[PDB]
Amino acid sequence: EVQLQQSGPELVKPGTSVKMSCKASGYTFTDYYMKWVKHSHGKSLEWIGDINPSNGGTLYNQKFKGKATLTVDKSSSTASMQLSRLTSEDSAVYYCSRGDGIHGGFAYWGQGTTVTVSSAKTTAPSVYPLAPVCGDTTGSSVTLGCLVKGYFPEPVTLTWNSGSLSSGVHTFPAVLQSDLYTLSSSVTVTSSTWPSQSITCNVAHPASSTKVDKKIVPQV
Amino acid sequence: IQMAPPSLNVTKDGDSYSLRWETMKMRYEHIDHTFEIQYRKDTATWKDSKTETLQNAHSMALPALEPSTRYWARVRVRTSRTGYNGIWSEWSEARSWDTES
Amino acid sequence: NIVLTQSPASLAVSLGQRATISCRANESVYSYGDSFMHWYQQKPGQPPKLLIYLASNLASGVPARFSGSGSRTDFTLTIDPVETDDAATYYCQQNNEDPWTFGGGTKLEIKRGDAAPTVSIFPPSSEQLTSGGASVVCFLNNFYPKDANVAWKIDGSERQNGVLNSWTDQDSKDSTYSMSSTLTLTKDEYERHNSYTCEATHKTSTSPIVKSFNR
Ligand SMILES: *[C@@H]1O[C@H](CO)[C@@H](O)[C@H](O)[C@H]1NC(C)=O
Repeated sequence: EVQLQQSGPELVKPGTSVKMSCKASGYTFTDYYMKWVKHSHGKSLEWIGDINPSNGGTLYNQKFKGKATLTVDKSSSTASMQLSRLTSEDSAVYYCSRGDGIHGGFAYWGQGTTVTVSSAKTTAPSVYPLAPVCGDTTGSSVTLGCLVKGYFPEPVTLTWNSGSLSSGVHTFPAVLQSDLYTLSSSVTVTSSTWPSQSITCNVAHPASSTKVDKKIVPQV
Repeated sequence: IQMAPPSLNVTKDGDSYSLRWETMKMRYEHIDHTFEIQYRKDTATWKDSKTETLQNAHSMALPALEPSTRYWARVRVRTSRTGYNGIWSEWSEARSWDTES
Repeated sequence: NIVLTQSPASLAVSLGQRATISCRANESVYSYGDSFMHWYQQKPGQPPKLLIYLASNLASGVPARFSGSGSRTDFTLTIDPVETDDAATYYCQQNNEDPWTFGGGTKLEIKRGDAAPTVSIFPPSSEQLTSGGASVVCFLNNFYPKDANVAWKIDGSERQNGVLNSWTDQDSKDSTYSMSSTLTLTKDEYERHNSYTCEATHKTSTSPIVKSFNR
């Protein structure tokens, strides 16, 4: 299995520059090119440039010439890319991919990095348990919720019971309101199990270096 | 389309020489760059000299050489993939040097 | 600069049926014997994965449902029969002459039997409240088609202000959609009333699915 571990999420103020990375493994690092791609929000992909990890060779898309610089470090098999003169429009997801040469393309992809360019301030989220109210329809399966609001930037990792419980969950896309994000998540279990066994909601905001757990308890 | 003549230069270390060269654009990953390398002595001529080929490389160590002498060298490239080849480029400009006595 | 064009931008094909997507290039992509056109599947939240390489080759791991063919400028990615796992956006990317490029994408949505929304209602929590905040959430899960319409009723009177709902991407198993509508109020505005009702209108029934609560 080929592995492309990319760096974590970034919030950057306009005019400055980020420097994400991407550690490879599962094949000889120097045997293939590392290609980068800008997956802007809700759109198609954009090639940025490739690099021959062997001799540091480099080739760029011109639309990104002078903005992005591709680097490599063999000893630690990591390919890093730098973006300067950052601006609102640079906000997007950036992937590192590995090439093949038998077809010349993006054979293996990393999960991607989310860079947010904005002067808004990081803001810890607020997790509010959402429990059922007295009497539900004809319960068999009951649905619970967990509301995460007023946070910034993105993203926010939200799991159910350390993720052990993951079937019947529905984390919705976050909406931005007055430079503050909001999102919800509904898990649905069976009544036989709740409040039988506990059901904790695990929220996480890398940016604000925060993590919270809310055990869902029935209203009084 | 045909590539531009690569750029040659000669470097020394102690007394072991080496030919180094680069092209205009970096090769695509799904395409090899085949290089023809040849070097001789002011005395002989190109025609009468062996041209050893290489692929996707930018350098070549040189065998021991006769002290106190003036050599020459040129390179040229072609774009190849799955056996199909490209137009051999014009020879690199002849670079020469004078072996240390 | 070879400019790829994917047709159609989106299409709704029924389970078990057939799906073909076309990608036409400004100029040719063939040379050195091969056509440097590759396809890709990208699932929401998921990076792209290599589907077909060098025009007709299936990537290690792709299902026998996936097939690709085309030559100089016109290419067609065919999925037959269409599955749920296949609900994603598809891309073609040319690699003949840099700059490498991708198409605009084609998002297909698996078609299937209709499904009614499962409405759930949640009042503002004691936590949010303790800080002048009052948000009511209403979940509408696992429905199809994706045209579910909501409307909120506070003690009878309708409500348009402060309603912000989100839609999720078509599920990869039941092909059902889901959305959450969240109405936010001032803690005062909230304690000034009694019954909070959330109602959903779906092709499922001309009869609105209503769910409400009393403090
Ligand atoms: C179509 O591709 C060409 C090369 O064939 C490129 O010059 C052109 O910009 C593209 N079309 C338009 C309207 O730009």
